[PDB]
Amino acid sequence: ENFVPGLDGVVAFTTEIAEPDKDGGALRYRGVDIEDLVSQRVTFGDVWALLVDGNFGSGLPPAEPFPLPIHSGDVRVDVQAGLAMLAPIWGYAPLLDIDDATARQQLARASVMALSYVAQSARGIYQPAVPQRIIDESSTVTARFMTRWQGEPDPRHIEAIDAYWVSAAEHGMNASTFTARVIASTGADVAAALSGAIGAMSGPLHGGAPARVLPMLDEVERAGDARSVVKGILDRGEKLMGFGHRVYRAEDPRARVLRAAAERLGAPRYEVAVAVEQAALSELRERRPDRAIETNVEFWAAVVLDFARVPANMMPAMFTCGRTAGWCAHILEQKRLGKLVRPSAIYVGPGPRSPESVDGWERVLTTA
Amino acid sequence: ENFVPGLDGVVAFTTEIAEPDKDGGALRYRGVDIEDLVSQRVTFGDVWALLVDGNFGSGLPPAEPFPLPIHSGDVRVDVQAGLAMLAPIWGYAPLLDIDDATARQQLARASVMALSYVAQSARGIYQPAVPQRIIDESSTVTARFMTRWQGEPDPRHIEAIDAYWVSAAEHGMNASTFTARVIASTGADVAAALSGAIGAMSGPLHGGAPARVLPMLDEVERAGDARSVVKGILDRGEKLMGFGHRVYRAEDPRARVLRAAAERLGAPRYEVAVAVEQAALSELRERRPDRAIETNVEFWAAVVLDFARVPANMMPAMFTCGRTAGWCAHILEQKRLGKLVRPSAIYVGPGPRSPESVDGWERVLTTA
Repeated sequence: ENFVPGLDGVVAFTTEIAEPDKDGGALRYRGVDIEDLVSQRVTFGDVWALLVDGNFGSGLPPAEPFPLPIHSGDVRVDVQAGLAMLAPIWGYAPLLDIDDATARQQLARASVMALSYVAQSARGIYQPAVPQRIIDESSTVTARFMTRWQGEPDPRHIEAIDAYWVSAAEHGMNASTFTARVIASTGADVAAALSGAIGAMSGPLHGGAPARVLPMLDEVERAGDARSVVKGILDRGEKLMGFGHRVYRAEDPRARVLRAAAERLGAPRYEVAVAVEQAALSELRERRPDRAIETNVEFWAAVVLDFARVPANMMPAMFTCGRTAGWCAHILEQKRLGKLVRPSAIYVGPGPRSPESVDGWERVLTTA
Repeated sequence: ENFVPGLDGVVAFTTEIAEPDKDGGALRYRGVDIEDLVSQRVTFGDVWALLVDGNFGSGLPPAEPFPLPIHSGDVRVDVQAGLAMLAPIWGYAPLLDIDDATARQQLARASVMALSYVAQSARGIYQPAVPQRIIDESSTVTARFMTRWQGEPDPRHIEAIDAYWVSAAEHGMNASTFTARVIASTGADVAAALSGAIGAMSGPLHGGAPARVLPMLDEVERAGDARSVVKGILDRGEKLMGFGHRVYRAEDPRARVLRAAAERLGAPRYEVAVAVEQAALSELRERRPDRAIETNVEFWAAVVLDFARVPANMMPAMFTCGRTAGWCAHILEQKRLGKLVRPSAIYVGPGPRSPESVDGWERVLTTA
């Protein structure tokens, strides 16, 4: 009794990093609203520094040249493995043996190299790399990532990614952030903790499937037939991509800034995407008025990411790129805390028995 | 108030896998004492199957040929990265999309390939690989590991590893086991969860340093001068390697079976190691009789591992090899549970402010 498996609602830490007000419909990084950051066009490197350091003192340095050595065919796997291999070649010591400033420099160096590995993996092995002198023509971390990936970077496409990365940078104690904090609490080096957090984010229960709303949006060709299409999908017993039970008590403020960014940047799908949003919401609240139904953040993430020419198989990696900022801030906070996380379990399995009583002992005898 | 950071003493799961009785000085895998397993010479592959399945039905299959592709200079890094890259090439789906029997087959295939990667990495790149036809002359997982690593396998050295691996296979909800369960609870593939657990085990707070007791044991050349040496180390203000506050209410039963195994196998250091054990214990209980002082399991682990010709830099990887059995059983149990672990945090950071109030806004202005 008094037991719900899964630590649901158990307080494990106190953080000073970010506060997601579920009741007030707000998300603030160190007290600053994400809407202020996105509208005022603050780039990812500065939001990374604000979350990790607590102010706008010193941003994010550019990535050094380092051709990706892993080509597994899965962008996630490439960066999970390539990050772990940074510790030997760069001489990363365990967190126990370094001071706070050294951990911050190591976290910044590994974060920006993750973005470089993602861009190289997405560009693919069947293409020559983009020369370093062209990459160096840009001055922001986000612009260099786009140049390294696509060659010529469309400036309006870069602003879409900076909007998306800033709104996905940090969102509390998600499972992949919890994993990074657990690995860091054992004293391991920063690369081992980042690498494990990527493994957690790879799980399909980490969020939504932005790529799945694009085929629906492709069926609707004008704002007028948005109601008719939503009629058909709901009548065929299928599900509506991008809508469900509310996560925030009203709406996710992250869906707000992504939609506003799509309008401000003049994304072609905006007109049709707004029409599908109101069509889907009017229907779902009509067929089942008992549930609080809202637009999920995955819906407007698909519009912003697709407008920036990000393919479907690459959309999960673009979320991981942004979340490195939250991961690094929690790793640095876990280091200063200095307390190993170590929960408990309760045994309910079989009582004491002899090996001969177990089924299969005969095989152990015949073989051994 | 009512808050101790780190989930200390919080119950997160109920397991049927193993019960470490801290008060009774016992460790049982599915109800079977580890002393019965070690003395009756039950090999690692069968203990792996007992922990994962719950009986001696079907053991562990041999590893397929697969030259290690990672050569980072750190055995841990090689296996952490090489495990994650198994998912694309072998077509591992997420845990959500497969049934229980398929996850068990995937876990067995990845476990035995971890052991093969450890053996290849330890043997090193400056040596030609051991032919597959020689490896196939052995019939157990533990013997093949030793053949792949050292060429000729000493049978008494193989029994030392089977004794050590069985006693290190599983020990409750350690941080690296907790990490594997958290990654698995997101629905990720089994290779991603094993890879992250290795990152947690790499942290120096995961256990002891077996390699550190060997230099002390090398100073003592006969049983007689063990008291004199322990006198010197304690008088120079240094620490005694392998002894400290008790973990089990009496002694770790794992230290029991390791010491008994060292005696039964006739390890040359046994005579001197027993003499140092009683010398160190008699002193520590004499200088501070207020503390319950016991022999740590790292002490007899060093004797067993060194007797099997395992170098110091390789001793951490030999612990990870054994713990794969506990990792796989908890991953399979977490899958059947079907509940994402997702704890909570409490914000205590700065309240709502405007971006211009933050220190460093001026830099953001001059640059942007």
